[PDB]
Amino acid sequence: GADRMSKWTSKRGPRTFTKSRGAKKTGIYTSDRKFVQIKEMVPEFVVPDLTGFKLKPYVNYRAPAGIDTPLTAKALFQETVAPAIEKDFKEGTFDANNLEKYGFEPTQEGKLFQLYPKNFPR
Amino acid sequence: SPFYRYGMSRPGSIADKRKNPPWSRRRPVVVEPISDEDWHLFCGDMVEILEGKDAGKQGKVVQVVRQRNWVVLEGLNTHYRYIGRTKDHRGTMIASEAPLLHHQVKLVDPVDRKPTEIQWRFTEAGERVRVSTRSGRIIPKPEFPRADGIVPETWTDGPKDTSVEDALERTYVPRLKTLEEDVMEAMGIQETRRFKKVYWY
Amino acid sequence: AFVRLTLPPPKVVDRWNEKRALFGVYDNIGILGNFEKHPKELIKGPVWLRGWRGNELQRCVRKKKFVGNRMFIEDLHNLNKRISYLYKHFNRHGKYR
Amino acid sequence: GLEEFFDDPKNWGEEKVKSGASWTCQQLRNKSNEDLHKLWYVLLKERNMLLTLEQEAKRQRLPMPSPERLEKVVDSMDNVDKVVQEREDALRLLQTGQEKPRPGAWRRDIFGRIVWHKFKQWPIPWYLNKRYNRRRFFAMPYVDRFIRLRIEKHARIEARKRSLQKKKEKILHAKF
Amino acid sequence: ARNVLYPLYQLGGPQLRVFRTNFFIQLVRPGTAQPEDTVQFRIPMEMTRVDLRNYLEQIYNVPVAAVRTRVQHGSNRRRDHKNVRIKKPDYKVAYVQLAHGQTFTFPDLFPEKSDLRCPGIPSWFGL
Amino acid sequence: RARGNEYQPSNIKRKHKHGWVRRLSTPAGVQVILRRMLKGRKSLSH
RNA sequence: UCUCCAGGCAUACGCGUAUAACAACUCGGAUAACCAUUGUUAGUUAAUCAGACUAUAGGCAAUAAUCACACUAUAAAUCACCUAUAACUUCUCUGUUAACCCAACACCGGAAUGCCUAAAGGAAAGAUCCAAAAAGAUAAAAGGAACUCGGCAAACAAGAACC
RNA sequence: GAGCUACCUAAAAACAAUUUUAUGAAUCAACUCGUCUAUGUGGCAAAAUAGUGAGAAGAUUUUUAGGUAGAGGUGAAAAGCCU
RNA sequence: AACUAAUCCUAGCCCUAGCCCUACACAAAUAUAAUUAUACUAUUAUAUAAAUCAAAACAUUUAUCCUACUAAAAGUAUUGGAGA
Ligand SMILES: [Mg+2]
Ligand SMILES: [Mg+2]
Ligand SMILES: [Mg+2]
Ligand SMILES: [Mg+2]
Ligand SMILES: [Mg+2]
Ligand SMILES: [Mg+2]
Ligand SMILES: [Mg+2]
Ligand SMILES: [Mg+2]
Ligand SMILES: [Mg+2]
Ligand SMILES: [Mg+2]
Ligand SMILES: [Mg+2]
Ligand SMILES: [Mg+2]
Ligand SMILES: [Mg+2]
Ligand SMILES: [Mg+2]
Ligand SMILES: [Mg+2]
Ligand SMILES: [Mg+2]
Ligand SMILES: [Mg+2]
Ligand SMILES: [Mg+2]
Ligand SMILES: [Mg+2]
Ligand SMILES: [Mg+2]
Ligand SMILES: [Mg+2]
Ligand SMILES: [Mg+2]
Ligand SMILES: [Mg+2]
Ligand SMILES: [Mg+2]
Ligand SMILES: [Mg+2]
Ligand SMILES: [Mg+2]
Ligand SMILES: [Mg+2]
Ligand SMILES: [Mg+2]
Repeated sequence: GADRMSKWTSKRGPRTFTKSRGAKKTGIYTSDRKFVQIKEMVPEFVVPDLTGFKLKPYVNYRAPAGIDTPLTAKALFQETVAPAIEKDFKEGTFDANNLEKYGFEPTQEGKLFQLYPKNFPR
Repeated sequence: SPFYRYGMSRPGSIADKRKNPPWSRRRPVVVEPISDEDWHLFCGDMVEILEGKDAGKQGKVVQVVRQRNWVVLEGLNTHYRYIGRTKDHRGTMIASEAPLLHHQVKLVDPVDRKPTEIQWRFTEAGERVRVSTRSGRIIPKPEFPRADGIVPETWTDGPKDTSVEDALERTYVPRLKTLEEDVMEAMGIQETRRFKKVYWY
Repeated sequence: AFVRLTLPPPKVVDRWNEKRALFGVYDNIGILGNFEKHPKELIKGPVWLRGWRGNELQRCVRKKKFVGNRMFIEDLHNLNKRISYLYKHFNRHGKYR
Repeated sequence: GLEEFFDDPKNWGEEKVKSGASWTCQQLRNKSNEDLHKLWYVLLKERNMLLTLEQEAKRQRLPMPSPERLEKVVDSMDNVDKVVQEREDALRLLQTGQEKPRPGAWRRDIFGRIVWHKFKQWPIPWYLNKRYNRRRFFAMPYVDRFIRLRIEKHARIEARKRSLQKKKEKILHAKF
Repeated sequence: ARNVLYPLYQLGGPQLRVFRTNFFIQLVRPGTAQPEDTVQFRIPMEMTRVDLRNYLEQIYNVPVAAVRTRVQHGSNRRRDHKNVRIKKPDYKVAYVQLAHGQTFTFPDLFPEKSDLRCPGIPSWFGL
Repeated sequence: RARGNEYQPSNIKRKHKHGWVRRLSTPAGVQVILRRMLKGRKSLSH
């Protein structure tokens, strides 16, 4: 006579059955049955100063919208990296080994913000 | 849903909810397919009624239901109905338009009003322009007021609307940095600790 | 019994469309063509019954030979069961022995 | 303060509230990262006030004034989110060449299907993790029959669909 | 943030910072009678009471003294025209008590502010 | 005695006897799941 | 306010919004009133009640319980403490409503433990009439098993003996 | 398919008052069972209700979780029981 | 002199022909009592198909089931309680 179709949650079942509703953990449980919160595990909101800011939620109807051009890897490379290499190549002071000079990173290890595997949230 | 029927009233309106309930299973309406490129009638145009009770007259197009191949003409193909009826009051008689199919009207040459067939063609820029087969001329795209009722030119900014000049200001400087990295630098936050190794699998 | 209360819409048949006009052409391909082609080769239909005829038991067994190895599991299970039913009817039942 | 969870006191009780257009993606692209970070919170506080008003209208059983305001804000926040994502996506390609931020693989499950598996973060390597080892990424031979049955079932659905389209065209050509 | 991965933390790791927030809340009028300091909120199911404290103090500059939360079961009793149950979503309610003796009360939104003797004959006729 | 009441409900028993982990424990139970997937059942297990 | 009746309040297991207000009067309650029905809005707040809760390696145990004293008995009977190693200030998450569960039903049925026995919880008669037959209770002159397969059932009896 | 029932494993629980003694003793509640009669028979109930009866510190009764599966299991043997 | 009813046409489907496939579906969650962000405790189909049934019972035996190009040689040579 049990309901097979409704979702299985902790409001159901006996006392000893418990599970989470999706909130992230913020601490650890030791022996002696004591909870110990960790400060670094609690998310911190980075809020900017909004004094003197000119932008608002809405825009005027008379503002012309622009043709859509999604950014691509090619476009970013040309705007930022291409000019410096071109000047150095003309001078002849360019080599493959020193690509790091132009901003290339060999590996993501050591960086606080790693691009793969991502180690930070939105 | 396959059993949805498109009608005069706007989709999502109170009347539309009443006519198309979830449990309605009426026969489909058979509609000839017309390509998006080939469609050549737009709101604000002037057309001529080839046949019907009001055959021979000309009017302005006020609505277009693409799904049904419908074109609605102001003050034509008309019948009479009371509006605002209540339990006591009769209401006020008005004249109601009825939709006409696309093949039942023809576009009118602007220079001298007369039915004309048209062909799409490319200009120097390649933007498509309607061209009349007879007495070749370009029929310009008409201008129609926005449905929502907004008039851009007369629009006046409110307290929470950004000015046009502010909206178009360009402040982006391309660089190989994430949004997270930039914000920390500007705000002055300093962190030196690093995550221990984690195994992904 | 209940009957229609209105006449059904009329049926209009075109007797001179292309399919009807040219029916029969090339049925004499052999005799008038030096016998390079047999008229049976002009037939369109299932692979296992082009230019052939048989009773239901024969049709079932012939279908299995031609396309039995390219069939779906459940369709083949039903075909095999039909064969055995027809085998027992035609070989064990009937008025005449 | 809490007063920011409500509209300007003057507007309370009004039937309409004038509002502008929502931000388009192209306009946002011109702005810098720092500007976008601030713009996010400006939109966020507008969103909370609109959600607050919507619930209160239901409690009092009245129409919500100018409901189209909510849709504009939600659209704007979506465009901000993708614009930031586009910049990150391009930068990741240049530095690593990977098309996804999260590691994964193509694997076969115990039912005979091919699925993309997203990895998780662990403190220890896989060969020492006894909870992970109980998970099976292979199919045994009794599954082969069901693989064929799935393929045939999918074949029947496709045949019926194409047949129906051909019959519908016959009706259209007759009518027109 | 919701629907995102958090970096795993181990001894000696950095602080966890979310620069753009995915949580949206709404202020609700109490159904019952509550003390003057208390306020009610509807919050996403993934939010903790700790998160609500930081959310209000930093985004809205509001001092908070205590927080309590509960999960409300949504009804799954109504059926559609095919006799299939309709589920009202479960949601989370938060009670916040202000600090420093400050007081709050829900504002008053929506403050408001023919001729009997000749029956049946049209009067149009002048004859 | 009066019959008709043989179902004495218990969630721990129900999940252990007919649950997801129980079905996957043996090859016969895995084939139970495959049949219900091919039929299209909305409920594969308790 | 009056007349009468006498298993109630909590926890466990189970159930899953049946909970509360307003509005409806179609369907549901085997009839009305009223809702247990329909729609809309609301609700159950815990470092103490309840659940989950990962430092490591060694060394070692003769003597029940029952008011545990006396006292025997027989069925022979609930981690601690030490030795070294390591760490060196903490509150998040989940349960909490109800006239409720298993029996096709608002079923005279079945359902564990603690406290208590009316201070808690309830209503046998829709209106009227006073026939036969049927069911249940109480009273009966004189007689006292003559009844019946049989003292079955009932009794102001509830006792004795033998195979 | 052992959430009913048969038997077993582990962890738990209940037994007033009175007479005997020192107990598968006695009287008799709770609780467990079901002798006899009437009512009921599409019943309140696919085995009940009303009375009347047997045991009630033990081979006692009860709760929670686990085990044995059909050529089989379980059985103080009724060819009983296994939704 | 009308109640209960009755009239309707298209939603889709069926059998062939043709052709391999490359469909493997935002974020997040799930093998734990699935759909619960992190260690405890390891993980693994199957020895020959049988019987009903026909032989008017039944015991050796019983087409297809247990697939290998169409048409013919041919229901021929052969096998069989030499019988089905
Ligand atoms: Mg049942
Ligand atoms: Mg109620
Ligand atoms: Mg009412
Ligand atoms: Mg209700
Ligand atoms: Mg709580
Ligand atoms: Mg506690
Ligand atoms: Mg543990
Ligand atoms: Mg309670
Ligand atoms: Mg019953
Ligand atoms: Mg009944
Ligand atoms: Mg009382
Ligand atoms: Mg009476
Ligand atoms: Mg008497
Ligand atoms: Mg007498
Ligand atoms: Mg006698
Ligand atoms: Mg006699
Ligand atoms: Mg007697
Ligand atoms: Mg059992
Ligand atoms: Mg039991
Ligand atoms: Mg006693
Ligand atoms: Mg018994
Ligand atoms: Mg006795
Ligand atoms: Mg006794
Ligand atoms: Mg005794
Ligand atoms: Mg015997
Ligand atoms: Mg016998
Ligand atoms: Mg049975
Ligand atoms: Mg035989």
